[PDB]
Amino acid sequence: GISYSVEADPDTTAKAMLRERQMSFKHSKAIAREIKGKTAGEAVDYLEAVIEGDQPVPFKQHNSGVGHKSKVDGWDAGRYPEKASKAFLDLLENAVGNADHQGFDGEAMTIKHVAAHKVGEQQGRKPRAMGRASAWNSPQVDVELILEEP
Amino acid sequence: TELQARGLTEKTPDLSDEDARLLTQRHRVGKPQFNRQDHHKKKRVSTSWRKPRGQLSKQRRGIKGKGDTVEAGFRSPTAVRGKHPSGFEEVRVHNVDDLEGVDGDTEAVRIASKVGARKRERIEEEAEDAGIRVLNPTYVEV
Amino acid sequence: AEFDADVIVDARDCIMGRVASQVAEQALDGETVAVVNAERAVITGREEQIVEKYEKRVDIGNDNGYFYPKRPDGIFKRTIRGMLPHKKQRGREAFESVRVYLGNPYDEDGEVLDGTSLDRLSNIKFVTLGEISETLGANKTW
Amino acid sequence: YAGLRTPAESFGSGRGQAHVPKLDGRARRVPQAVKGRSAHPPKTEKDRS
RNA sequence: UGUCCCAACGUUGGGCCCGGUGAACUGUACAUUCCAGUGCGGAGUCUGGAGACACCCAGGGGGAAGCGAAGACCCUAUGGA
RNA sequence: CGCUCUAAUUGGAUGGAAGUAGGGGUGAAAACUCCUAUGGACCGAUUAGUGACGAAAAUCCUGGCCAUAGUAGCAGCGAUA
RNA sequence: ACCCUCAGAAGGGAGGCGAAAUAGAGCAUGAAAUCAGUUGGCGAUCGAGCGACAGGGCAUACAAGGUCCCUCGACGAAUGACCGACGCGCGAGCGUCCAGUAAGACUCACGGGAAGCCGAUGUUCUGUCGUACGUUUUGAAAAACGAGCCAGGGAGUGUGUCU
Ligand SMILES: [Cl-]
Ligand SMILES: [Cl-]
Ligand SMILES: [Cl-]
Ligand SMILES: [Cl-]
Ligand SMILES: [Cl-]
Ligand SMILES: [Cl-]
Ligand SMILES: [Cl-]
Ligand SMILES: [Mg+2]
Ligand SMILES: [Mg+2]
Ligand SMILES: [Mg+2]
Ligand SMILES: [Mg+2]
Ligand SMILES: [Mg+2]
Ligand SMILES: [Mg+2]
Ligand SMILES: [Mg+2]
Ligand SMILES: [Mg+2]
Ligand SMILES: [Mg+2]
Ligand SMILES: [Mg+2]
Ligand SMILES: [Mg+2]
Ligand SMILES: [Mg+2]
Ligand SMILES: [Mg+2]
Ligand SMILES: [Mg+2]
Ligand SMILES: [Mg+2]
Ligand SMILES: [Mg+2]
Ligand code: NA
Ligand code: NA
Ligand code: NA
Ligand code: NA
Ligand code: NA
Ligand code: NA
Ligand code: NA
Ligand code: NA
Ligand code: NA
Ligand code: NA
Ligand code: NA
Ligand code: NA
Ligand code: NA
Ligand code: NA
Ligand code: NA
Ligand code: NA
Repeated sequence: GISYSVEADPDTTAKAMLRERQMSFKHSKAIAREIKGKTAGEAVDYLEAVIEGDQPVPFKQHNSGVGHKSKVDGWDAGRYPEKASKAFLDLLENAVGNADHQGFDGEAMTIKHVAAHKVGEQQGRKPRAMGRASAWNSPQVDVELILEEP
Repeated sequence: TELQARGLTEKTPDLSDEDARLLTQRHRVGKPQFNRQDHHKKKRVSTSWRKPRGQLSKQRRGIKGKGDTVEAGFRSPTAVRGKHPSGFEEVRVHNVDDLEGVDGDTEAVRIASKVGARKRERIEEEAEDAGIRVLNPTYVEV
Repeated sequence: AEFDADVIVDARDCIMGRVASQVAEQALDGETVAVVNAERAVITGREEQIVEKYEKRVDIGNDNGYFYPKRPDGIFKRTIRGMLPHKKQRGREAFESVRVYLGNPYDEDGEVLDGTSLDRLSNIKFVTLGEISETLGANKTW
Repeated sequence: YAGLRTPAESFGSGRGQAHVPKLDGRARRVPQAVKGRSAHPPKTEKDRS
């Protein structure tokens, strides 16, 4: 798995990670990209709206065939990745909790750094026509999050 | 409180007029990179030189713009070939005994990278006392 | 609107190509040029064949397109563009520092370039850009 | 016999594959094949005196 | 008698948008092209021009002498059956 | 010029070897060498030998990996639940 | 180990051991292809063998390179004048003299200047040249054949005889 790729001052910082999550790595890059710079609390509200379907996540890189969304500003394609979003909510719940156990005001902290990394694939095989089988795998994702005092 | 290199770091060699002229020429003229053809088009093809052999190779045929082909005509002046840019002739050194016979006016010494700090210290102090410059000196805080 | 032209050229009764060739040369030298009275510029030859050529250019085209100007305005400017490497940075810079005008929006009267004037008293086979545009279907806005 | 203990055969043309002896869909025997024979190996018969 | 004149409207499953799952084919490189020319005589890439702000969605498949298969035709081999 | 191991002669290394990454110098070049970080135990030079000794290619072999793509399929069957 | 978190013997946070956890369990080292984030350069008006050689922008901790810029002056190969004087030509222009002079690449010396400053490196812009590589072929950029990319593997060897 990963290690934190950015330095973090322990006195004004809180950390968290997800390990080998079986979820879309592409949905993860998009989500991380969108919530960085946000407040922990803002991020939580944002992802809940995504899960609810009232807020789209801009898909700027993995957008082939993706329909346009009116709420996406400065871009067109977007979706509502609920699974990856739920995993991020778990990530934030942890971070904010770690933050609190350290004396900070979790929710109010800024997401200084957030990033997903594909750590592997749970390999699978799908039988096909003509007596042949082909790959049918699941991405495994690690993700780091660093909260920092305003 | 600051880093200082050991030895005669500033020392320069004394060269005949003709040698300094040829050293200056080499530095002015230079040479082409002489990297293998198309090394930049394929990652699996490294920079290390290989004679282009293709019957149709544009470089092998000498087409302008496809890079120079290695030839003896590109050789550096005999009198200066191999000299450190400073004009000194290098002498690879592994220990204190290697310093024996070395002309500090004409040669500078390069301590092999494998030599440890304990032996480098001895080599560096006696080289300086022999008037020999050490191209790769230790930097101590003084 | 407002064009700090370092040179204001009068095309009235002048050979379009000979003017264009000079305006090109000058714009590539850094000069900002304005061609005045384009509609009154002229080209030698048999009106019938001349017009056929320009008419052919209008009809040429396809989805990719071949936008050929009909007004004496653009005809002249396109003529100049053909004497400039308009796709290179330098070429486009020069071309963009040249503007052609119908009539004269300036106070000063432009100058007449050497060897570009046509003597109407010793020439009968020639045509006016304005006439060409009228034949092409342009809207005589002059 | 290192590398030769196999009945691997080449399929020949037809499947967009190089003509290399294969067995159980795995290449074998030929020198460019992993697990294949050594083309010109050291030999006992050589007079080293 | 919708085979046709000559096509229309409708029904169900898709298609389209959303959650989840999640391959393959294919890939020398570069690549926004078009008209002509040239070239081993069938060029996105050479030459001259023309056109060309970037990204994305849906479509029917004009081109990549598209992908798929070391041509079955034909000849050649001091080949095979 | 470079690679393996042998021999003689002779050196380096826990005061940090090999390897790797980035960087400096030399050689027309094969390639040599130094610095910094990583690494944490081995490594050379000269001479005479040795050879399962040098790859961009073989629809080459094996493994890994990107685009393809969040795309095709997860509808079609007289059993539509 | 303990504590916080969690649906939780998961995972995460904090913490503990050890020279080292970036030695934490398929765990020595940890290349390339390649992915995430991020830095430098370019960037939504513009053209494609991706470069070589020249030359500019912008970027750069140290180390292992230390040079480079401008005045002037010295030297100065080939080449080599303007102006002016005189003489020709219808004319463009030429001849003689000034003069093989002034000039003239490199190199050096005095004085002055630079430390992102010179080299070098990354990227980008401009100029010149440029339709991969290997093979087949009289002729390959080829609408002839091969390869998605990278790493590792992958082809004159032995005995006998003869020369
Ligand atoms: Cl993925
Ligand atoms: Cl030589
Ligand atoms: Cl058109
Ligand atoms: Cl141009
Ligand atoms: Cl006339
Ligand atoms: Cl010189
Ligand atoms: Cl041979
Ligand atoms: Mg779609
Ligand atoms: Mg079956
Ligand atoms: Mg390369
Ligand atoms: Mg084997
Ligand atoms: Mg073109
Ligand atoms: Mg065939
Ligand atoms: Mg037959
Ligand atoms: Mg037969
Ligand atoms: Mg010896
Ligand atoms: Mg080859
Ligand atoms: Mg493979
Ligand atoms: Mg598709
Ligand atoms: Mg029913
Ligand atoms: Mg390890
Ligand atoms: Mg032929
Ligand atoms: Mg290899
Ligand atoms: Na995209
Ligand atoms: Na939008
Ligand atoms: Na919007
Ligand atoms: Na004319
Ligand atoms: Na037209
Ligand atoms: Na066997
Ligand atoms: Na033997
Ligand atoms: Na019907
Ligand atoms: Na098509
Ligand atoms: Na293949
Ligand atoms: Na540069
Ligand atoms: Na061939
Ligand atoms: Na070729
Ligand atoms: Na062709
Ligand atoms: Na593939
Ligand atoms: Na071999």
